[PDB]
Amino acid sequence: HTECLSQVQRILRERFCRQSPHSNLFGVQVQYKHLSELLKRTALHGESNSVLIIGPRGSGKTMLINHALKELMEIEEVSENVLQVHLNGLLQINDKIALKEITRQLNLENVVGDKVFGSFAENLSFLPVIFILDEFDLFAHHKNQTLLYNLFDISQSAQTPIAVIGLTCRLDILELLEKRVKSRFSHRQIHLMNSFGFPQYVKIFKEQLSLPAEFPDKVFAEKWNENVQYLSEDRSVQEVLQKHFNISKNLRSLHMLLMLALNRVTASHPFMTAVDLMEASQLCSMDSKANIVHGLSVLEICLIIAMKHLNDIYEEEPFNFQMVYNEFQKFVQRKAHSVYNFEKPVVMKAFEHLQQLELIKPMERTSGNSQREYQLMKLLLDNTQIMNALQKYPNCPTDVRQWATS
Amino acid sequence: VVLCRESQVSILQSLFGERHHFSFPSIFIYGHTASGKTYVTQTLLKTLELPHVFVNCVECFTLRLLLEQILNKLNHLSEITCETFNDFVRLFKQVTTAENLKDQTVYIVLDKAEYLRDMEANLLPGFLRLQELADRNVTVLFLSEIVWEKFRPNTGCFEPFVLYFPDYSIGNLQKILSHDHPPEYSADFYAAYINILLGVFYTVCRDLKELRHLAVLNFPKYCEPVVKGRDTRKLWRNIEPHLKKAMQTVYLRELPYYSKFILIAAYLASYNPARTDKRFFLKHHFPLDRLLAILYSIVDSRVAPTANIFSQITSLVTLQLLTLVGHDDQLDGPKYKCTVSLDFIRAIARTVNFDIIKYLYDFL
Amino acid sequence: TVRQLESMIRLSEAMARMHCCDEVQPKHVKEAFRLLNKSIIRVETPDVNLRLGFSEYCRISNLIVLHLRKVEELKRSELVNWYLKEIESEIDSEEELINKKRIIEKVIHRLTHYDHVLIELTEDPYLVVNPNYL
Ligand SMILES: Nc1ncnc2c1ncn2[C@@H]1O[C@H](COP(=O)(O)OP(=O)(O)OP(O)(O)=S)[C@@H](O)[C@H]1O
Ligand SMILES: Nc1ncnc2c1ncn2[C@@H]1O[C@H](COP(=O)(O)OP(=O)(O)OP(O)(O)=S)[C@@H](O)[C@H]1O
Ligand SMILES: [Mg+2]
Ligand SMILES: [Mg+2]
Repeated sequence: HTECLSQVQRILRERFCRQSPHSNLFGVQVQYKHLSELLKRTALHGESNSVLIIGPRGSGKTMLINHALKELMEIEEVSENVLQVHLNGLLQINDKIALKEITRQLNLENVVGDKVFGSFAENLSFLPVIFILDEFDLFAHHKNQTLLYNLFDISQSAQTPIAVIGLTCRLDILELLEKRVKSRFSHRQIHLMNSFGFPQYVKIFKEQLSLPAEFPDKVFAEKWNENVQYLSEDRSVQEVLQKHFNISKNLRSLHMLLMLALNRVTASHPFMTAVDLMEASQLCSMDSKANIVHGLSVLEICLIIAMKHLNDIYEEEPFNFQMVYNEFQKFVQRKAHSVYNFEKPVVMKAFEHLQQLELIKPMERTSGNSQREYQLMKLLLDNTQIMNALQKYPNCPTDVRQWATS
Repeated sequence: VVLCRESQVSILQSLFGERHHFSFPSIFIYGHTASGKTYVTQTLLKTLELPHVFVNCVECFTLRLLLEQILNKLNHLSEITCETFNDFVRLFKQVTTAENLKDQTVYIVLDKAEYLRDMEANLLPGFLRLQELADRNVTVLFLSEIVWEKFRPNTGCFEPFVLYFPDYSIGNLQKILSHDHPPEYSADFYAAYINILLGVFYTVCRDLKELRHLAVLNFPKYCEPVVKGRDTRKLWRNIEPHLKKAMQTVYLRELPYYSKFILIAAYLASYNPARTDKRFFLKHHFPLDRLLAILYSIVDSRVAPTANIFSQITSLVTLQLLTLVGHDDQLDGPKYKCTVSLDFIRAIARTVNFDIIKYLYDFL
Repeated sequence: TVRQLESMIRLSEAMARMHCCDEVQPKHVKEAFRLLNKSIIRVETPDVNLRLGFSEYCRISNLIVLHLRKVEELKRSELVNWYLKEIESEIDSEEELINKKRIIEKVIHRLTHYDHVLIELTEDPYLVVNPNYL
């Protein structure tokens, strides 16, 4: 009953949100085998190597390293001799901070010293330790790439064994390095691509939403497996998966969609439904611009229609407030006695509000020399978007609609 | 209390689950100005009695102030000063080990997040992936009016869950406005007030705060006629002109002699091309010298070049009526522009008995 | 200029001659005023949602606003009854009467809830004119 739902909710939330390690690996057998073999070579012997892993963000770059480390550290007492250092390009943005983090992680601050002294020969002269470098591309943007060059030098030296691992999303990481470090860099690269077909993606989805064998209740787990297997071949679920697979093959988006689907699981509906997946996909695939347009007012709609008319008459040219005001006046003057008797300040405030929502952006920004009036403004919307949004507008009057059609 | 807000409340309650449970690393909430994001989120957090820190991005205009305020408020919930993001992460790991912070989700409420993209490049990616770095059951919320499309960094980061707060309607606004009726009169009286007010001003003013402010301002004149002695026609007839007078300001809430001539000459110089200058001033057929020549032409009396006119020029520059364009060190070829509205210059011309329209080349 | 005034007088005289009336009436002047005003003219006005023409829509709106403003110095059913009394000279069948009832109900509802020119005040609600319609 309720306890089983709470437990399965906790387990799946841990699986998706925190991305807890799992024994299941997809299409990465050769890459993981190579990486584990080289890690074992670097650990059981004094040899040093340098490897870079390239892949799109959200493709489980960290998972391969974590699984390999969990597999190989606990082999023998080598982990006692093995030391690991983790560096992220976001937290450590300066070489001083990187050096401080390296010293603190090694518990050598007592040996090296506590003060802010810039000397690093305490470690350099003394220098198996493994290095993990998250966002390796950021380190290449430092002033002189001193840390990377020193790491490559000590890797190429015959003093101590050092393993260097870097993570990069850019495919041009080879040209972001200087000639010296590129020459001293051992050209070991591993590429993480989603090289699998749609049926394999369906298998991945079926396995991911499958309860583990360690769940207490076994008959409920078997019924859940039957439900997910039955939901696997449903053509609506397949259509949603096909759409999301056409959009992107990254597993992070699939995890997000599965998490959002599981949110609508209550006591009255212990097992999911294809309509739940349809609702989740619909919620995940809405455009923000149309939503913003829907929440506007009548005056803003009229101003936007005038803006579209300006863009149509003057092909791809900027504009200001005065022309828009003049042609809005033209529109309200052609009509005999429509209730739109508004003064200048309210229209000016409406234009300011529209500019605040960042639907209109200035060109070659300057202030003081040019007022808000007589300022070159441009629209950031498409005509078809305006037509579609106006079609779904709840209470659009006939007059403004016909003006828009004109 | 919240009215007509039950779908989002239920969604958030389902998302939160239990205290020991985990949740999304980042949720991005966007909506309109009067959507009530702050009200709804803070009322929900107070009702659920959860550990939450409320932070204003505007007040914390510096990174050190932001981090120190967050850490100090968290410590008060459970002096500390930090300078760098890595030190902040380490201290956050140190401070979150409290028993009250052991098996509970930590919520960091941020509002007016539109300024975060202008603070630092890596601050937003660091905040987005806080749950991975800290690994301490931490959730961060965002409140903004700009869509997520403009918050995306160039390198790409962990995508937050996007959420939208629904826009209000006639019935929704009427319910909200009629909830807080004055106790000194009937509910139907205030309901009729809200009805007529909505029928008048919904076309332009959809802001709940502004419409409520207008109602508060105009209610005493609504209630005067009945005090003077349920007459709908009487009330509407007595009250209609005041409503028209009020709608004139929805969002709104004597120079010296030679100064007027300087101002009109500056306007003429700004809005008249130089090619037509002699056509308007030469008896037979912008830089400072052009202004001087035009001023000498306009004034019927011979004006001496006393330093006081230069002082008037500089004072007019100070009063933001004339804008200096050229370099400040270049006070031999200065450039000026006039920022006075056409109606203002027409009004000031009338008090002088001068017809500026006859000299404006654009109108001719 | 005065030439247009003479043309207006001639148009009024032509309207008077058309109807075989020995005297000129202001209705001719009102008819000619539109034709003098229109200038640029489209091929055909688009339909308005059963569809009704834009000119007829404006005609109904003008008539109803004029009557309400005149009465200011009403009720929904009473105003509908007046309209049916006034349009009696044109309807010749029951089907036309029910069609006119449908049209007037739709027009009143549309003006109340979309154009905001008519304001409802609390089955027979009072109707008042938005004070900014001329
Ligand atoms: N071959 C794989 N085997 C198992 N899980 C995978 C695999 N590839 C991707 N994933 C999953 O994809 C999800 C998203 O990957 P992430 O771990 O967020 O990306 P990452 O490895 O952290 O890389 P970055 O650049 O640091 S964000 C995780 O839940 C992984 O478990
Ligand atoms: N759903 C609601 N129920 C009840 N009162 C509401 C609701 N939404 C807004 N209000 C009231 O309207 C006031 C103004 O709304 P705000 O909270 O300022 O809007 P907002 O969405 O927070 O936008 P910002 O961030 O302040 S610019 C609130 O202080 C509440 O008193
Ligand atoms: Mg990672
Ligand atoms: Mg707020």
